[PDB]
Amino acid sequence: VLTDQNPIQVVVDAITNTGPREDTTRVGGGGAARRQAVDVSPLRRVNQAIALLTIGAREAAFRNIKTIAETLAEELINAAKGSSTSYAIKKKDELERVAKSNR
Amino acid sequence: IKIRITLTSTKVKQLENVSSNIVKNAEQHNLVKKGPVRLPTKVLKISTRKTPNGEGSKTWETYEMRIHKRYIDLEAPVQIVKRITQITIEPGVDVEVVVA
Amino acid sequence: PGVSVRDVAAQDFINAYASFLQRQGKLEVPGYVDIVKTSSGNEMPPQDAEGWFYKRAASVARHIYMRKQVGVGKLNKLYGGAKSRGVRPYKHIDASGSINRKVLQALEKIGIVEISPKGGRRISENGQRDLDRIAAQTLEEDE
Amino acid sequence: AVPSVQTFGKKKSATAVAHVKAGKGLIKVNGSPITLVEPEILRFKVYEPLLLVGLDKFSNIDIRVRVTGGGHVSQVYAIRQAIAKGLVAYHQKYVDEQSKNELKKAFTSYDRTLLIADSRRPEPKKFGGKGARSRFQKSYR
Amino acid sequence: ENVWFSHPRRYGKGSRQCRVCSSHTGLIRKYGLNICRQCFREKANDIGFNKFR
Amino acid sequence: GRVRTKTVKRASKALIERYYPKLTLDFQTNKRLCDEIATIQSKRLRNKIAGYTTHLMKRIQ
Amino acid sequence: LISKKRKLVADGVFYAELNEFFTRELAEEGYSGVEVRVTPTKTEVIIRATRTQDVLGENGRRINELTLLVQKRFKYAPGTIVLYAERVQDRGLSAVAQAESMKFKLLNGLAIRRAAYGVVRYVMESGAKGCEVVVSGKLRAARAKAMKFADGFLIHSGQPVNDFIDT
Amino acid sequence: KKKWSKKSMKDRAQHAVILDQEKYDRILKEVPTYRYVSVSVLVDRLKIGGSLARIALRHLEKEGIIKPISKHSKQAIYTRAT
Amino acid sequence: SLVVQEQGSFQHILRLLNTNVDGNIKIVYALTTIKGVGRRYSNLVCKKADVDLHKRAGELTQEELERIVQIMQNPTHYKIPAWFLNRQNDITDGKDYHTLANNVESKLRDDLERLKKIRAHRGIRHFWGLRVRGQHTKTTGRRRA
RNA sequence: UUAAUUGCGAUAACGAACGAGACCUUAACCUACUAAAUAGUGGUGCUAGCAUUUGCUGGUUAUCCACUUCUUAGAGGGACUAUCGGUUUCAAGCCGAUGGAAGUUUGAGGCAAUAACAGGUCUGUGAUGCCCUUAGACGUUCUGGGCCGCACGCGCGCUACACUGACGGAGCCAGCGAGUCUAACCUUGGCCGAGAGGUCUUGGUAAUCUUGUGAAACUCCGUCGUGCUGGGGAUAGAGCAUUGUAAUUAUUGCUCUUCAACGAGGAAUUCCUAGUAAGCGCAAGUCAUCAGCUUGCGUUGAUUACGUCCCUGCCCUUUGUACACAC
Repeated sequence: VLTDQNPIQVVVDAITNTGPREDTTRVGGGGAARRQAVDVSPLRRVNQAIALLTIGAREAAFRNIKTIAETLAEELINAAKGSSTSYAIKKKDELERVAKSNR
Repeated sequence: IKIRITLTSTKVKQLENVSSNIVKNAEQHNLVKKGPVRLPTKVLKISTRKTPNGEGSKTWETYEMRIHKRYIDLEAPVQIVKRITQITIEPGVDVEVVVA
Repeated sequence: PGVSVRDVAAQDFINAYASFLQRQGKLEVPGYVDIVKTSSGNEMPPQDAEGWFYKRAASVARHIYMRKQVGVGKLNKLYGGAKSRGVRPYKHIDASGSINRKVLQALEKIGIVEISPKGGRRISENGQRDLDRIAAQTLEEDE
Repeated sequence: AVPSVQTFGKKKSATAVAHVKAGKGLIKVNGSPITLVEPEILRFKVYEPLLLVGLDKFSNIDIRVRVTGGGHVSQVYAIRQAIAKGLVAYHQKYVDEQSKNELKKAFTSYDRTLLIADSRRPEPKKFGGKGARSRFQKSYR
Repeated sequence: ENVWFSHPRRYGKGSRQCRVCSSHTGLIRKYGLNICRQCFREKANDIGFNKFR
Repeated sequence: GRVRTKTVKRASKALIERYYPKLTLDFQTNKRLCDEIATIQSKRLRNKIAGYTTHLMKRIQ
Repeated sequence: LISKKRKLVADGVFYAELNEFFTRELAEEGYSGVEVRVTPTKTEVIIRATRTQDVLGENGRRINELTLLVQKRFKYAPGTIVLYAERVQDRGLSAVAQAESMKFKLLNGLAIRRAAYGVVRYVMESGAKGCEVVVSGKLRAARAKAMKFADGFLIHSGQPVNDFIDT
Repeated sequence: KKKWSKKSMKDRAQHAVILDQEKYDRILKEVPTYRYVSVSVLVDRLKIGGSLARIALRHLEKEGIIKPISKHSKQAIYTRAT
Repeated sequence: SLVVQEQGSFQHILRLLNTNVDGNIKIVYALTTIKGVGRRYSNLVCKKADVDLHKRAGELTQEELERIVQIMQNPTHYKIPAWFLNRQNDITDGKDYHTLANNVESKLRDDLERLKKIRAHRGIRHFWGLRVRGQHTKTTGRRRA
């Protein structure tokens, strides 16, 4: 109804646009803490992309008049067009920036 | 006269040959009858703590026992309740003659 | 054709039979319709207020059609549900026996359900024909 | 002696027997038409065997299915498996392999669950927890 | 006298005792065993109760 | 793991010790022949004994 | 009258009560076991022991007394239950007989080492493939320690131990 | 004791409970511009309470403009029918 | 469409039985504010008064609130079940009563004081401040003082 | 190399035993056997409703006939990683693809070695050595309290902290298991009561009757609205019944009313790799009455690994030791 293309196409491009490409890992080894950046497999990219979209709409539907249906729709549409208001897009920015700083 | 041979036991092998002997005595002479009906086994289960005292990790048990019930349906006049009544009883299994 | 009560969806038929029970209220209206809670598990009386008695009668009669014999306890168990016993967990609670009794006797007065052998009730011969005639109507209303 | 076949099907604990005889195209479950499911979402899941290959093979058969056991989805999975095996059984007592073999290939080409039942069954509960793998909350101090 | 055992023990644990040792507390009244659990383990394989699973 | 127990290992070698041609190069044909030759009280045990025997029948070729 | 589930639970209790009574009364007679055969009206309870002459005893008064003893306990009717006396076969392969025999030797005052090794030698010379006896308690001191006398091989796990080993 | 949690909602902007006139002209001229309309949409943008959208969503569906693309359990999806 | 306008008769607040009755909510639930009236009793009062249940508290004609009010102060006269009252078989007289906003709290103090004066177990424990229904207090009921 | 001193093989060792494995039970497969109104199926008669045009939906043990696909079983079969392609002295084996109902020892349990705790129990035992004690007895028994008592601190658990919701209608599907004889159990059905419950009867010693346990979570229509509110039901007041000789510091059940904390929980910590977790209810155990417990059963059914010794621990070998009640 909104953003009149094929919704299946919208779903697939959203997950390909919110899947992190670089990520940090634990390497504390021996000495309090320390991060270190690594890469993300394509399978983990899809898994992380789906998880971020689901948790973002679920949290945004917590104690809110908007139902989970429109919250999921708004989250997927906004992530599809790569806008900053998406929870998943913002989370992808955080992980990539953290990995970039600890490169 | 609707003689029915009811057999209950805990040993399947001993109950099987008793039915086999009863059914083999049935298929001799004429004795048109109904074969062994296989009732579901009644499995008793009493679950109890292994510990006689209260100390110890929670480890329960299950003492089970299976009852196999099969009935044999006969149909003939008195000329076989002089003959079927000769019980082929082994230790364990029991017989209860019921007419009509 | 060969349509019957089994050739219809539940929601449409019960509403249709409720529709063809409110327009002429021949069956009965008990005096305590507006004060019952339908069970000891339900916390609030039904919000249908004006009706809800022919709605239950429609559901009961349709339930009778597909079965042979039932009882008031059987209706209580079917129409019951879980009860919120405070902080204690939920538990199944039977419905109000008087409500199903009044409905069942009311269906006897009109001539839709009568007593059957081996105990219990059973759909009536006049009951079967009118209930089937309802199915022939509700399908063609949408047509 | 009128043409007829019979099958069976299970999902977790349900059973569904399809007495597929020779008829004018009647698909009924518990005396109700196929279009009256209950989840109203898996209606197309039980519509499956109707629509993978086409309705032309369904025009000379009547599938009557009786179901008992399991949840609403389990009943649905019982119905779809029974009618799918009912279709092949009707093709496995009258009609040729080309009708049957590409029928019985295409059904599994989409999903193996149409003919092959789900092998997984509930596992027994072990003492010390609410389930088999699950255990009660243990603590120290 | 009439006061020695006037108390009505027919509806509780005091009205039931084991057939082996007449022990109180835990008993097995299931299937009318009327035997307490701890000696039931000792004589389990006398009544036909085995353990396969 | 599929590591065979010494019980099926030693018996299979003893079977081929005196019965070269009896154990054919296929599993199903000689699986029942092993039962006819050795007293085995378990259907599972004779199934694994024939499996190792057939595999040994293939290796010797 | 009584359902099948309760009836078979009762007869096992009947077996348990009868077995323990015979064990406590005919302990000195080398009692081994009992078979409770039930048949309509009359029932036969075959008793297995080594000293079958003493089991019947003095023309048979004791065995008649034992028949009369279980008569009043089990609330039967005159002539309904008959007690038999069958001699125990392979007496060297009956752990119940050896357990009682060891108890009498220990009670008399015979050396534990001689009795324990004497009985195990008697067991395997009778045609057994293995035996094992454990004596535990206060021996030679106050602190309790267990002694293990064994020869041959004894399986400890699986179905066959229940099928084969008598404990 | 200590909670380690916040306790506040916001500022409840309670609004129409009975449909008035000055917003009756509003709704008839403002919802026909909604590409996507539902219960929650006019709750937020049009600022309508609980038991007025359901009547208003039933209003135009029976009368005019917006059309039932998908009206179902707990979700009444309607478009900008024109 | 079941849409109607408003002319100005809506009142954002009510006052029944000497208590605050807030508007903007349905009448069946806006009457629950009265101390001694719950969801079921308010539903019963509204049902016998024929006040069009789907009506806000503010959008109520004044001729219906008095009819509701009179039912509150005398339920048994208007065919209300005898088993639908909070104070049944009063210890003073025995007639089936129904305490109201100010009567619910006041009558509660009288029965505790009657229990206290007679030196009963419930009365003394009420004065002490502990449980009077037999609950455990070893690990429960801590943050009370 | 294996889950495994489980095997290949090496080799002052050879031959062995226990454990593991093997074995047993259960869950899956059998349209192949034996069958069966205490389980069913189809057909022939009787009979009902809709349309009558050809049918569909039903009811019916003395209306009979035929069958065992589904329902239960007993005797059996099947699964051995089978084949192929890679990896390996090219051995044990491992991996991927090539059947199946089942290819993580098919899954899950039972059984479970030597040695040991100075582990728990004399409150299971008419199994107990010793000490105390045995008649105003520390025995048994009677009456009434007590084990529930709360300034406070912890461990298992149940409700939630509302919209993937709550409430009111409808659809509304399971499995395990139990049930009375000289007692009074499971109770069907009809009647009365808002309900709890009461009443007159019926069936059942049990696949037969309770029971198709018509269970709940679940789904469709509506009420509601982001509101310490229709969320949530602690705390109390009044009344109505059941169990018992007795209920008072309410056994419990039912009705009305009072409507408190709680808005996702801090240091820290528990469980988990598939029908498993989790959500959901049911049966059984204790039981005259009382589940928020336990033991089992089934219903809906995710995400996340196919790895590591980083943390917490285990096995073998080498090494060091001023340890031996042994870091």
